[PDB]
Amino acid sequence: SSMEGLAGYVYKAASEGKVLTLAALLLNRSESDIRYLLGYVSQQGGQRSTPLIIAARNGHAKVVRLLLEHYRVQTQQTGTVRFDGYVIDGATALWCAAGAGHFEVVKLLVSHGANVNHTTVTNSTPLRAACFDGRLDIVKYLVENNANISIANKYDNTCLMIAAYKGHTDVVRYLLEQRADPNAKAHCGATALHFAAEAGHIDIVKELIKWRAAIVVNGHGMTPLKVAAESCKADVVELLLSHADCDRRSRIEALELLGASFANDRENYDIMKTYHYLYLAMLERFQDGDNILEKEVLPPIHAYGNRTECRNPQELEAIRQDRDALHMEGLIVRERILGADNIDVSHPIIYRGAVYADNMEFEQCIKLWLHALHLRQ
Amino acid sequence: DAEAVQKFFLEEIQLGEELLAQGEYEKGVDHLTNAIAVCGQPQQLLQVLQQTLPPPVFQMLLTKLP
Amino acid sequence: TRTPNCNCKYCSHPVLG
Ligand SMILES: [Zn+2]
Ligand SMILES: [Zn+2]
Repeated sequence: SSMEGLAGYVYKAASEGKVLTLAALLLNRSESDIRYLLGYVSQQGGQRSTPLIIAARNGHAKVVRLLLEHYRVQTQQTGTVRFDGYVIDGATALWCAAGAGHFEVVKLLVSHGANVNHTTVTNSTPLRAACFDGRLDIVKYLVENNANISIANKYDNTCLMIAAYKGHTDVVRYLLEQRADPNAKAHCGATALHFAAEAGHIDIVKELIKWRAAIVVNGHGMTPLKVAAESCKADVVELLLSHADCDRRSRIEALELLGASFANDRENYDIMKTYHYLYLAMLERFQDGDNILEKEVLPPIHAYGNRTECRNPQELEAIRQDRDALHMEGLIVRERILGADNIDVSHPIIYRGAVYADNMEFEQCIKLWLHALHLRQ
Repeated sequence: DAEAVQKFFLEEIQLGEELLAQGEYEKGVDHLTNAIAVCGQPQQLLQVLQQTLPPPVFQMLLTKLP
Repeated sequence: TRTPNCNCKYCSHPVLG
């Protein structure tokens, strides 16, 4: 029908910003025709969008003002959008505005009575989109107009967690001030502290510790200290060790994991730190000859050269200068501390294999890749 | 002819839009008047233009009323 | 290339969401 093409014209006008031609196309219509043309879900570029939500997405605030003031377009009409590569089903205009960072459109929608806590199919509130993008102005304006900071999403991810993972320190501080629970756990038991420790954002860790966050072990069996050690975040490891009264086994575990992770991380490769942390943990294992904290080593792994992990300071000093042995020791310690739990520990193995292949030592590369594949099954 | 009238109204509004955006305010006001005169009742049209336009171009447009 | 709905490195979600 020609009304469908006219709805296409209206959608193009709203999606580009032309307020005058939009009012021209919407002029002297009937409320029936108004509702039809403004509720017609289109489909341009893998996005199913009604004129209001495409306008709010593209940040054309005067268009949204026309729609909200001269007409009364339904404020909770939903569609499907695309942010970079992600597809988002069940999004409202306010959510798209809060995500794309159009503070003017956010205010226009909130003032005219939009559901501030409307959720996505992934159960994402617009407050969570704002915390993702880091727009503290939008976060503040939403919270002021009674947006619920507690609403988690599909996988029980809060606004605090996504704010801590992305690094928006000021938004994290604001949320913590607004009585946001720092000990909120995700579906797997991970807190915002785990996410902040992985990314290395140390200021977020400082703020979370200031608000008395708790070091909980997630379902993967990892303290935030273990998360920081595994990710070669030495600053976070030192901070968490200083604040928490970690027992000697946890501290030695963290030191050994941090040292081992420095041996096969492409970004943080540092053999001297590897040996330093491994040797420090060994020394503290042998601090008291009458109370030696022995290490329950795993059986020899053929791909790692059938080598057994060093069990005393002499065995570790023996490989102080053997760079290859230190690589293999890092892999062994990573597998001993993490392999039991449900963790994909295969990536540094593949990296060490790739380096050995770059140096044309094909046999060891193939051994390492075979072991990684055997671990995956 | 109703087809020609509707297409002319839309055309003049688009021409307005672009000319106003470029900076040629007077020719845009001319095309806006071309559209308004062929409008059955530009009541809400003038009311919208009251907000979606700077004051001076609105004064020029109202001086272009007849 | 991780899921945006869960910021846990140790989960195993099907990318996408
Ligand atoms: Zn997890
Ligand atoms: Zn998860």
